[PDB]
Amino acid sequence: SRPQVTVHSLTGEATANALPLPAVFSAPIRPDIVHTVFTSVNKNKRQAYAV
RNA sequence: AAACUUUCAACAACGGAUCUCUUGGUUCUCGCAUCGAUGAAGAACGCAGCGAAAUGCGAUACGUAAUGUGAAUUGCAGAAUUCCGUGAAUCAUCGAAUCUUUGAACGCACAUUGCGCCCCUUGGUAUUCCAGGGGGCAUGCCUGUUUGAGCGUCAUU
Repeated sequence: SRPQVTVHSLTGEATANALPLPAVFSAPIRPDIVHTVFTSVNKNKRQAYAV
């Protein structure tokens, strides 16, 4: 089990309700993968140009 | 030493690089089907108060009518407009018009702005003729229509 996260209201006040961490926040933070995937994905929304 | 030649610097010249811009181009994607014998695409001759191209237009000639907008156009000159409205405008829209000479080009022609024919015709008595206005007369082929022709076939006391 994880620490747990407090949910705030629209007035910016800590409501008594708490939520468990989804365990995606316990994934490996990989800067090298994010870089080598982003560079390929940022190329996709791109048009052709030609002389 | 000056001049002269050369080098550097400053200020002028010459040239249009660099920077920045951009009513342009190129490429990709999406949608739609829309030229012409009712005479197109194209060529020519013209047309605005003052015009080169461009753009627009055809003797109704950078337009006429219609509909909307609502008060300009403006390079210059000059007109306007009752502006509480049938109405300014090189405005927008665009369905009605005109639409020169040509061009598939179509009366006959060759490269003749000639050579004509018929219909309708207002004028110069127009019965003679003369002039003006307006629409037609190409080829092939289809559906007809019509005057025919054909010992092409048959009928016929």
